[PDB]
Amino acid sequence: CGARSNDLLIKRGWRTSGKSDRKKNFELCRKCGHYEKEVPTKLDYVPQFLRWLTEWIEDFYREKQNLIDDMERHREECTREDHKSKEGTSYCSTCKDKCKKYCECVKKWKTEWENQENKYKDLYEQNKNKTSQKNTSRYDDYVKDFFEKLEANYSSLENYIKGDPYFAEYATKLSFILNPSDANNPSGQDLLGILQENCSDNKRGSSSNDSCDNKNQDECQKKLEKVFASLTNGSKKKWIWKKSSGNEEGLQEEYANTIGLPPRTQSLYLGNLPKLENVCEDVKDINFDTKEKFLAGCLIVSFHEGKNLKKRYPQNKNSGNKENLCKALEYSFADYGDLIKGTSIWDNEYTKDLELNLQNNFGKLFGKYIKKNNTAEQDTSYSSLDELRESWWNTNKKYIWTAMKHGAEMNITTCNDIPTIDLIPQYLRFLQEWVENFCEQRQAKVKDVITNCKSCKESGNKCKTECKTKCKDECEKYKKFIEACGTAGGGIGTAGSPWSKRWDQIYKRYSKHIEDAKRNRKAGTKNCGTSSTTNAAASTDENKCVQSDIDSFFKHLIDIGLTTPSSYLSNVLDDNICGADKAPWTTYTTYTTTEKCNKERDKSKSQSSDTLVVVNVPSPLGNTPYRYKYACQCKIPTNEETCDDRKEYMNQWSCGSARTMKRGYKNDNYELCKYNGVDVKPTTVRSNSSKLDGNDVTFFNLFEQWNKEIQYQIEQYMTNANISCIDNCKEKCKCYKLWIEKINDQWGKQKDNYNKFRSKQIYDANKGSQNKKVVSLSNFLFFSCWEEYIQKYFNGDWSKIKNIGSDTFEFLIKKCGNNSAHGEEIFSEKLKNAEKKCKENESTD
Amino acid sequence: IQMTQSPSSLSASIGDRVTITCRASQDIANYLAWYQQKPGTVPKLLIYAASTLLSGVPSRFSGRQSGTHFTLTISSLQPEDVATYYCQKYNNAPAAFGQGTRLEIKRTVAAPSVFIFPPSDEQLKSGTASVVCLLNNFYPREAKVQWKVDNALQSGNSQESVTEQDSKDSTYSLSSTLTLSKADYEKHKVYACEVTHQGLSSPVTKSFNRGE
Amino acid sequence: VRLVEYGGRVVRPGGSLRLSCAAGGFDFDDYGMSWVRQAPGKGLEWVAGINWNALDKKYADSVKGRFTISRDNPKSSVYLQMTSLTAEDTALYYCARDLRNSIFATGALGNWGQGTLVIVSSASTKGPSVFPLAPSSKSTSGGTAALGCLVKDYFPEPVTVSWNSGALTSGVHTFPAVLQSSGLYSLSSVVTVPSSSLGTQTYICNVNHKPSNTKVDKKVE
Amino acid sequence: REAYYLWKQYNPTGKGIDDANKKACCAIRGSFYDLEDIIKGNDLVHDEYTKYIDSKLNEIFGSSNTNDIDTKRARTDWWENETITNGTDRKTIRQLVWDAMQSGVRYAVEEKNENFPLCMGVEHIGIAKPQFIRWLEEWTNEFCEKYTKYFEDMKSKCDPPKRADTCGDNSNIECKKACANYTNWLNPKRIEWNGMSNYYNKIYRKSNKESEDGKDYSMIMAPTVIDYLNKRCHGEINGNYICCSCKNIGAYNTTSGTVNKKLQKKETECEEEKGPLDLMNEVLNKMDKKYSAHKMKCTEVYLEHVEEQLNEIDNAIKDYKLYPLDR
Repeated sequence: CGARSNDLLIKRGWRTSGKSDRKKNFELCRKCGHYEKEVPTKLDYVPQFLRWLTEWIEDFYREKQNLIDDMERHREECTREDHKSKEGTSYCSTCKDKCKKYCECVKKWKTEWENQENKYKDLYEQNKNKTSQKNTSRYDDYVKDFFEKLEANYSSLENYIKGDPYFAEYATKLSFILNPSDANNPSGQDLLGILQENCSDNKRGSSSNDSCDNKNQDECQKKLEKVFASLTNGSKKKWIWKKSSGNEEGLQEEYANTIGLPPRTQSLYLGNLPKLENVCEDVKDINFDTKEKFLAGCLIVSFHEGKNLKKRYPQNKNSGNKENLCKALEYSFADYGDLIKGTSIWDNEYTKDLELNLQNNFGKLFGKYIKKNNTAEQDTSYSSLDELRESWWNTNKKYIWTAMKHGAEMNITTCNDIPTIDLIPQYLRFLQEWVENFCEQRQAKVKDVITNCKSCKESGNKCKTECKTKCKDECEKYKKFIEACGTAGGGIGTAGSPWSKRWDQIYKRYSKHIEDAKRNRKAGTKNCGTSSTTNAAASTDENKCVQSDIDSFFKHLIDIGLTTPSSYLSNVLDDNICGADKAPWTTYTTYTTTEKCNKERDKSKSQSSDTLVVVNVPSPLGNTPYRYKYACQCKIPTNEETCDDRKEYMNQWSCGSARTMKRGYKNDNYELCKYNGVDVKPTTVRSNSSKLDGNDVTFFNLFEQWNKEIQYQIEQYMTNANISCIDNCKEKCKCYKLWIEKINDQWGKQKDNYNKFRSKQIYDANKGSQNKKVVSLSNFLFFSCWEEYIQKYFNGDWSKIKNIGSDTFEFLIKKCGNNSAHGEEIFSEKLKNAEKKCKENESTD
Repeated sequence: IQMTQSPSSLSASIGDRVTITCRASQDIANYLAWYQQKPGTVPKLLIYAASTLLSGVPSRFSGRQSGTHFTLTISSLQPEDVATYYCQKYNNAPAAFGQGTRLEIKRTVAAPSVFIFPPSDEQLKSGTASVVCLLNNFYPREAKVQWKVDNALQSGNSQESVTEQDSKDSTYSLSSTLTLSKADYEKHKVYACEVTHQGLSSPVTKSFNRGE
Repeated sequence: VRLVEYGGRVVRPGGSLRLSCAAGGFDFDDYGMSWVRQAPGKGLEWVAGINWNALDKKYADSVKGRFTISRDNPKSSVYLQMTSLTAEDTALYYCARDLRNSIFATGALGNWGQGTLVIVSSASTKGPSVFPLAPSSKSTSGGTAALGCLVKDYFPEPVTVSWNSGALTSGVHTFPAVLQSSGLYSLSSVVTVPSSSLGTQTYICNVNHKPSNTKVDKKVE
Repeated sequence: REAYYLWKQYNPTGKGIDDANKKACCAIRGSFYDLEDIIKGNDLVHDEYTKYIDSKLNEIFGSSNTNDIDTKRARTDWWENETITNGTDRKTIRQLVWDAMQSGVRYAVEEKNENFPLCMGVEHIGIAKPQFIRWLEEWTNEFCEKYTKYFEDMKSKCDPPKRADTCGDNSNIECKKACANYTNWLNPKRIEWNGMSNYYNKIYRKSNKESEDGKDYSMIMAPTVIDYLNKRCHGEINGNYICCSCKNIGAYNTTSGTVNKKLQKKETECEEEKGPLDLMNEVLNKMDKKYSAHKMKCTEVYLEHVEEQLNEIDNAIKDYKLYPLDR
């Protein structure tokens, strides 16, 4: 887990294969075992003595033959051209002499071949280790077979012995065979500037301004002197939201199934190369030995990408314009940047081999510099290779961008630079591109709904043939675009799943980044304004400088707001791409209808609530264009159902309800008050006989709950009046005076239920009179208000042991009336004081 | 952030194509809206998102954008499109309006009927000077008025007022009011207004003497 | 769908004034609001803007620190508190809404109010003074002379001027008001008539200064 | 001193070495987060004290040219970031406050001669969920502990004890006590739950720029408050990051999952229930199974109580008013 994603895990690394030759299987071919999350290595069940038959042997092999292979850095240090005057001190007297001795010394490398390899391969000292008195002890029980099969007995088996261990990598040049036949075709220190590049991850408010830190390194560049251009001669279409790129396209393990890989990105030219040496078909050998040689290859590949984008958008995705091609070019440029910096969040067959070869290139060339593994300075060599690659891309990007523009065409009159989009995390760039696609398709699907389905010439008019022919069919096209899974009407973008599902995955990932990037330890400069803030590093060089990595970007992206993809997207999107209906990404429309048709949350159309009235709440990804909930699917909303979006008087109660509903009933047995969101159990099994009836107890509880809640509610909307005071042509024609006229209706229902309940005590108190059992509304409401006092002004109602407040009584009788059996009015007056606005009347002034 | 809108007084005739430019200094990529204001009314938003025509606006309007050059185009100018257009940008901070382009009906050149209305005796009783030169029914709008007090140049003592392009004849009327004290009023004899108009071959003098 | 402003008043320079803007069938809870001022005979100028939840308030550079904007959603109002008013802030102030509900202060102003005059001066609401403009035999140019009266020093809120109780309509070129150095408005209301008609009929110009309730009906020779 | 008195409130009431300690530590976490929000200006309560404290803190951290956002940022990074320099390690104000909390707990534990709990030993305290969410978790935890308390009381006392209810722990007059406690505690909790759920439904998955108040709730993605609390109350309370648990609440005495939809049709929408915590609506409307066993006699004895207590109220109004009638 310490290793970063680019660190190229298990580096057993032949081109999508190895010493146990395989095809594309998984990211053992060729990186990131920590995310692979299984153990892909068996060098460990390699027994510890076979891992000393590796540690003595293969560890020798790699690191110490590397001491004479690659830590024998090269023989390029002759230093012949230039004469030297002063040196200050001489330390390399033994360096080169013991470097040539370092393969000719009888006392360090012949006393590392026929003395130390007497412990490795030519074992003269511990000859083919036989028995140890001052030598290795083995635990033979699992390593005994090695003695016979390698040391001092028969040694003939499959590649089960040799071939998988690194065997011949050290100048093995046996030439005992001659081949006369020809199987050949036709023959054939550093500078370090730092900057403050102003990213514009926006066009709108953006509380604070962005400024990322990048490291130019002019010594890593061509030399100078811009534009020059002439050379030539160098179809997917499905966002692959899939993942773990098993071996085909897809997203890294950590972004798997989470953001979707644009077809443009999976089709870009560089990503379709397993080499940079393959950049030109004509040339068939290594080409990159200098910084300018390496740069020219990137120039070629960028130019060819520009050529491809021209061949694709103008005019096959472009309408003779330039904005579309320009946006695609910007995105491809940023993807090139990520792909060479190694921070890309996607994969295919050629990536993870391109990255290997790219590490080798950025290795040799430019490598020298990098070395300050511990560092100490900051002009200084780039600490780790990855930062060196980042600096190489932060410089040298000008040349790539101009190459891209040349590859397209523009270059003077159709270009009129360096867009800063390459400084935005690839996740956010993918999110923006995917959303722009969705908004394009949505705009297409909404144009015709707006033209047709506005009631007759506006969304609100006579319903007379709302569907002038079938405008509901246009609304249904829009529904099948939003809800279906790509085959029954769904568009390009999502891959087999509804937009709601894909958006949910995007939100999960975005918030994952937000939480991680500031519950972090190391990040960039803040301007504290947000939630999940505890990490050690929030760094900078100058004032207000973010550290340019993903967490720092999500630190500056948070902390100005933008904690959710909705808000970030409303900030960055152009203006009006979402469609003719002015649907903002920040508003949340909770739509609810027949379960998403093709891929199903546990049903289609009959199992649950979501089956037929599907509750899901995205931004205006909604199944109607943000205002045509009623314009589609005809006649305009009634005054009553304009409460359900005005939403100051919500839906909890039904039959006896501040809350706009009912269930009946109209008989003796048994009209009842129902709560919305819970179902009364009409089972009379709850009860017993000859007492309060089975339905009577559930009624009494529902009624007393109604009483208390609706009294609280009417006080909230009357004294507070939801604002004071008091409280269309106002808010008090619709949504008010609309439930007041409901309360009367359903206090009447509740008055009917309770006078008829005392009449079910003509069914129950004729059994139990006169306790009257249950007491009438007057007396019960009296008791209810008195309990309301005794409970929360008298330290728990059970303090009713002593009732006297001794001067509260005047207030209490004023609020609650005297002489109980008079408590009908304690509620009726609150309805006769459900007035003074409706009343209304006049009003006074 | 500024919004340079030009031209400022574009003229045209019914049936012409009218183009208005609203160069934006910074990048606003398409957060620009166009507003039309007739004299004495509230503005009306015609186009937002720099191209999206607002519903109910006649389709003869259009808006397009090139980088930071936004252009509003009236394909067929109609007599009810004579107004001022403002091109307010609304991307982030100052949401500032444009300078304002005022369309006018283009007609044949005319000549102001110059007048030299002198002060009145009871205005003298009041004690100031109310010398007024009148330019009537002239066109085009550009016209210069000068004051000669006994053939001496005047500056900072006259004031200018202009009527809007009159609807029935597309002509302008101008009034120059020259104000002086009693002292420097009777300190001089002859008051003249000089009219310099493109439709006049030569500047026209209209003068009087206080004793006249 | 219905915005009205209150608070238009004549204030002393450096004083303070609070404008208010109501809202109608408009759901004044998730739409940004803006205040835009237009000086007399000038171009519009954005002044203030407030977000839907009033967490984002932006001001024009000129009116900054001197201007404060605020909402009150339950009352469905938006207010602009103005302090240290200068003589240059005299303008017709409109309140406008975004036509799109969003999370930003500034946006395309779709619906506008009628606006309120916020004339700023140190004047005293002094009534008008009418002065006649006699014609001459010289003014008989092309068989056409002109008759006029100028209203002088009639601050504030310019005046309606008619001719012969509105009998004359052709040729009546009533020039717009103008703020001279004294801080008092003035204008003229000339009218062109056939010079032959001079001395034949009678001409009276009628001025109505509502703020001072002044009615002057002057016959001109 | 707040931590000291808070520990004194929780721990000596029940000597469970973990349960009391873990509950006290969760309460102290909540109090510390509330203190942090008072400093940062995010607090939802402007009472007689915090209103003036908030205003004058704005004064202290403000300036002439500082707007509200700048002032809030100044308070936030004065608290969170190390705006104090000391001869000791790089302690930030948050760390100093938490160390003070720990010291108070140590004082209380020393006085009781107990052992300092392992929880409260954590040096760094995680992020604070938004104040409303923290209060929602507190409400749920308190509701569930008091629900188990009251329902076990009514179970073993009113509705038939293990000893033949007619000969149970009740003479039909103290069973009234248990049912009274349950019904009276339940009634306000229903209104409170309705209010909190209605606020959650308008607050979840909102950034700073979208939420009605300026604070962000991006971290809370859950369609309904019940689903959120299902994710949250899923575990057993420990002291860190899980300050609530819900066992056997509502209707049945098992945990997640008693009946999964994995075997019939994916998925199971809880998630995860801790009792089909939809039962929160049923339990608050007294429609759960557990109460339905007790519904009958609870209601009848409630009516008897209403009757007699009303025969008392009618003669007490006339008692102490003494102007209208008897007593």
